[PDB]
Formats: sequence, structure tokens, C-alpha cells
Amino acid sequence: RAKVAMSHFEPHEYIRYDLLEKNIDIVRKRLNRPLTLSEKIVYGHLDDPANQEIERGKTYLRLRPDRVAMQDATAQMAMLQFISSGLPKVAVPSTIHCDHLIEAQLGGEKDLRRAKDINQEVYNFLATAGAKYGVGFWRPGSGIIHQIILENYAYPGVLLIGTDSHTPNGGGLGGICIGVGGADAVDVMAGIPWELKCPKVIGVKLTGSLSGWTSPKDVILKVAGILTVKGGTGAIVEYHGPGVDSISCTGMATICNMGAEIGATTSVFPYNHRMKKYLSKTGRADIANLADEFKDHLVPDSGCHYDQLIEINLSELKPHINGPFTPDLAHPVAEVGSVAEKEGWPLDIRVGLIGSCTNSSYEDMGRSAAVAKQALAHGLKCKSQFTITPGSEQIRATIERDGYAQVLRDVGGIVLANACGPCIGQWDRKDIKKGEKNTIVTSYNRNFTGRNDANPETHAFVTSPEIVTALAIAGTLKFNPETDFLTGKDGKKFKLEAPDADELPRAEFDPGQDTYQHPPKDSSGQRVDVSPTSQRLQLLEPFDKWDGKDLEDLQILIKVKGKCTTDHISAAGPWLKFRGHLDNISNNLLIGAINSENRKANSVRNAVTQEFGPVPDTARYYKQHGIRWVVIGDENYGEGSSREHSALEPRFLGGRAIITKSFARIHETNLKKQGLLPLTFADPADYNKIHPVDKLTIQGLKDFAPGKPLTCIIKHPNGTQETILLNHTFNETQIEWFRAGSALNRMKELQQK
Ligand SMILES: C[C@](O)(C(=O)O)[C@H](CC(=O)O)C(=O)O
Ligand code: SF4
Repeated sequence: RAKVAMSHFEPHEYIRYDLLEKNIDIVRKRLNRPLTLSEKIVYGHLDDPANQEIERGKTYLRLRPDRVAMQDATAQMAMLQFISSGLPKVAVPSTIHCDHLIEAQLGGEKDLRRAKDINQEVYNFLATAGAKYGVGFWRPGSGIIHQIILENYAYPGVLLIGTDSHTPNGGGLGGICIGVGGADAVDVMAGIPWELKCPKVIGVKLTGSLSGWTSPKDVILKVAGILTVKGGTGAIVEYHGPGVDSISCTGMATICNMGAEIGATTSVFPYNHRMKKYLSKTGRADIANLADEFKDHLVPDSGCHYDQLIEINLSELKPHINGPFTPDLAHPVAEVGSVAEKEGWPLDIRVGLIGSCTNSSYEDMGRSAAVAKQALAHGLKCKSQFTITPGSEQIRATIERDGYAQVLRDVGGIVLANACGPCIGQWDRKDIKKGEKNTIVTSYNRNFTGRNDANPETHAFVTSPEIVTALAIAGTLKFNPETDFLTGKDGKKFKLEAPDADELPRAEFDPGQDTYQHPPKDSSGQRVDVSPTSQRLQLLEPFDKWDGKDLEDLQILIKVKGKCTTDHISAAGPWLKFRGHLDNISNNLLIGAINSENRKANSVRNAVTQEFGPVPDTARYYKQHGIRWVVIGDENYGEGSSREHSALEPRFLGGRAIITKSFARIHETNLKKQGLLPLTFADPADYNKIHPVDKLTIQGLKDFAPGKPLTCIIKHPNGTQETILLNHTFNETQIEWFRAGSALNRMKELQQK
């Protein structure tokens, strides 16, 4: 066909749209109905399109992804599992991005130099394991994983998986990009089919066009408020309608990115002329030309059916700000000042932060510079502290060149390294004491308790970068950029004009400094060294195979009340230091979850000693003494980040099952991957039948089967027993992971030994 390479770094790996077309056509001859765009790209990547059972929301699809991307906080454990497999080389194009371990403190270059010293051992391990197994390596300072992928690797029709829940960002260039845990990434790197539950499809029809202060971020802040954090579970969100051509390619990536906060499997936009333009300005005009020849397969079929349809008229959409606490608590910027006042949320903004993968594009930086230049023209600077995170080295070099970084420094901002930084709590914040109630506004995406600075009382609101800039200049939530007046230096009241700026540089992008390291795919004689006394890296010892018996008289470690995110289960911030060391990071297990017994975090009753203490310590005591335990949770358990450490840590400390009213998708898969039993109540009111003091027996593991519930006997202390039924979503592939002790153990059994 055409021989167009997948990227500039893999000149010999060609885009297979011929394959995509062939598979789409086998499938539509079987289904005889129009296909949505996400169905075309997902079913076009089936391992066996002729025989695959296809029912939305019901069957597990066996898929062949085109490439794997990892960032350094999840790559360590994905590579330690790949090293246990014993396999010599990765089977698909794979990259590691070093963006999560650079702490914001002094700003830019200074923080990057310090991170390279402090994290030497880890950057070393990832670069060496990358060279050995054939994984491309983007060095610290290169940029945030998703901005590097949009700029270099995402293209229309790609199926990409990434070990990060904001991998959907790549949907802004028409590809299906899905967040997974490290063991799912090991499957694909090892060459075995990846399984995904066939998604439902929510269609969002965009009408009109954005104007004034409204930006792409407002579309997904509105959709999150409508669908809520659990409304997208099990579905792909597919944006369509005439309003789509009104949004820039990076704007579309912003909207797909934050679809992770409603639990969506991913989000996607159809290939159009704004994506073409972006591909050409990022050196990929040949890929835009080939996608023009396969365009019919890169847009939805006429008359395709969405399981749910939402319509948003972009011309009536006004600026939003969401939070504090949850990303679906949506408010117009015009009313947040009065709601804050009413709810007792601090009105004064201590810090304004722009960037993160969600909003760190060239257009985002130009729109923020456009607000800031107006303030400067009246002799003002930010009243709040103000930080700017460029998404990649190319964006940092280009906004530096085109003058936007200096405008942002002149209003009082500090430019941080091209890294996650304050977005996952890698921030040496000293302006508030811990426990001090305060408000920060960001252009990020999640705003869960203690995620940016480990202070539970920080009220974090997420909005667009131009509104963070306007509010940082005013210093208060009680400021609406569209209506209100600031007073300049000269005494005159003035109003901010709505920002206007170019979507892409007129000139070319300046690539900045060299940051990619290609694998020698010749030589590869690397020894990966993991010191046996390291506190940051530790090789894995395989989990135990199932004993063949039912699980009797299980102790409840904790019955959790309410929201239980993967940041509650395995916190980030300071704990990122131990992401390659399973025993050391397991000391954060469930320390943020609220115990229903006392409503406290990290205080559970030890059943033997009858002392209340830390959850990690209590789980290790039970494991030392042979007491097998269970976690009981509420709705949407495991919401958020994809970190498989939330599943590895309960397995390591002796847990056996997690029983909840419902699971977020990625965490439920990660639990199954690690040999645990994720089970849901067949009747959710049964959550109220179980008391912290009860022992539980799970029966029927011997004839464990797809679609057959398991029986749970609740043993009450007074002698009463009650039987309830528990549902599971295991298929036979997955029951094999459980019987082997983990998916990695099963894979190693298939290697004939
Ligand atoms: C840090 C993270 O990027 C996050 O935003 O929560 C994570 C991955 C991780 O825990 O390392 C995510 O979204 O999956
Ligand atoms: S959401 Fe924040 S922490 Fe996750 S990749 Fe993006 S910038 Fe990094």
C-alpha cells in the first residue's frame, strides 16, 4: 500500500490502514448496521474479526494495539513485571516518558537538575531496561507523556494503550487511546491479545461555535457536570456535529483528556481539517495525506446508533469552574463567587496554576499570555502566586521564542519544568501549613482531596488557563472576567477583553533540545541492575497460585464509606519515590479511605489485639498471622488513576477479595490481573448487612464460571449466618489468571515450564 511510518522515530513501522479497512469490512458484513467511529477503530483492530462475538457492554474483545506508552511512575512496575516474564524484547512500538518525578520548588532548570540527581537510580533503571528490551526513552525534561504523544505518536485510527488514565488525550487526533495498568501493557509488549469489554457509545453532538471567553475546556467541564464522575463508565464518548470544526486539535485533545473524570473508556473526535492542519505543522503531512485517502474509515457511518446522546450548543456555553473536591461539581464562573461565599469555600486564591497535559498547549499558553498582557498594560501583576507548566520541550522552546513565556514571567509567574509537578503533588508547597483551609485554581483535571499538596483542606477548582490567569490577577473567586472591572496603576477601572491567540505557531515549532533516546536494536547487551538493598527498586517474587479451596472465615480489614479513589487506596505525592518497590509502597495501603466504624482515615480495629491502628500495619499483622482479609467498599470503588499499585499492594499484604457496590473499570481489571477477586453485591443493600466484625466465607470457587454468581455466607459473631450472592465479570481467560495466582503467573505457565 503506502509505506508511511508511524512516527519520525520508527521509520520502518508502517501505518496499517489497509488492515483497518479489511477488518472493518469483515465486521460490517457480519453486523449489517452502521458503525460509530469508535466501533470502526476498535473493531478494525480485532485479532479475529470473523469470529469475535460483538455485543456492546457484554462481550470481551481481543484486540491488537498499535503501540504502548508508559510514564515513569508506572513504567517501573510494568518493566519489573516484563523482566519476570523472561521475554527478550517488546513486540510493539513502546516508549517511556519521564515526567512524574520532577518536583516543583525553584522553577524550571533548577528543578530539572535536582530531579536528575535525586532520581538517578530510577532514571538509570528505566533507560537501561529501555535499551535492553527495545523501548524508546524520552529523558526527564522532555515533557508530559500525553503532549509528547499528541505531538509525535497519535494519528487518526491508531489504537494506543498507555499506563496512565489520561491516555484518552490522544482522541483529539482521531485515535482510540485507552488507559490501562502495567500488567495489561505487559500483555501487549509480550505479543498476546489485549482484552477489553466491548464499550457502549455515548454521542455528544456539538452545535454552534465557541466565542469569547469560552474555550474547549468548558465543553468537558459541562459534560462532567451533566454525566457526573460515574456516568461514562463502560462507554466511549464520541463527539460529532457541526460544532466540531470550531475546535482546534489541541482543544479536542483537552476535551478527550478530561473524559477520564467521568469514567469513560476513552473519548474520540472524527478526522477533520483541524487535525490535518495539526499533523502537517508537527512534521506529519504524509500521515494527514494517507488519512485523507482512508477518510471514510475515520469518521462515523451515517445513521450510527449511540446508546445515549447529549447535545451541546457551543454558542450558548459560558466559562465554567469545577470543584472543590470532585471534578463534576460544575459552576459558571459568574456564579462560583456567590456559591463559595454560601458554602464557606475560601474566596481568596492563594495560587493559580496553568498547564498539566489537559491544558498546556501552544494555544492555551497564547490565550493566557493574551489576558496577562492586558494586566501588564495597566501596571498590574498577579495578586495570587502564579505557576506555568509547558507540556513539552517543543512548546517551552516555541512559547519562549514567540514571546509568551516572558509576558507570563512579567505578570509574576514562575515557569516550572515540563513535568506533571503540582498536578500529582510533586510540589514543595510552603505558603500554607498542613490543615490550613485555602483555595487554589488550576487548569488541570482531577481535584480530589490532598492530590496537589497533600493538604485535605486545599479547595482546588479546575478551569481553563485563560480564566486561571484572569482570577490570579484578581486574586479572588469573586471576580467574573466577563463583567467586572480591575483598577489599573493609574487609577482607571478597566475590563479584560476576551483572549484571542493563534492555535499553532505561524512559524514552525522550535523542537527545543534533544530529549529522545532510541534503543540500540543491534547490540542490546544491557545488564539491568537492581541493587538488593535499594529502597526504590525491588524485583518481584511471584504471588501464590490458588490453593483450590474456598475462602473461609475471611476477616474484614476495612469496610469503606463513600468515595474511594485510587489516591485513597495508594496515595501519590511522596509515595512516588517507592513506585518500583512493592514492599515499601505498601505502607500507604488505604490510608486515605474513611472507615465506616469510626469515620476516620487510617484507623481500623485490629481484631486480635483490639487496638485501633494504621491500615498497612494491621494488614501486615494479619498476613504475619495467617489471617486472610477482605475490603468491603461502596460505589465506583477505585475511581481515578490507573496505578496498578492499588491492586498489587492488597495482594502483597494478604488480601483476597474486594467486595463493593461497583468498580471503576481500570481498577477492576487490575484486581483480576493480580489474582484478587473483585466482586459486586447482587443486591447493593447487602452492603448494610455486613458489619466490620463479621467473618465472610466465599463459596463456589471450585466451579467458578462466567455469569454464575458466588455465594457469600456472612458469619455474625452472635452465631447468625446470612447468605448473599455476589456477581463478578470474569470470562474464562480471567478465571485462569485467578487460578494461577496472577496473569503474569499464567503467562509464565504458557512458556512450557
Ligand atoms: C499520576 C497520574 O498521572 C494521575 O493523574 O493520577 C496517574 C498514573 C499514576 O498513578 O502514576 C493516572 O492518571 O493514571
Ligand atoms: S493528569 Fe497531571 S499527573 Fe496525570 S499525566 Fe497529566 S499532568 Fe501528569
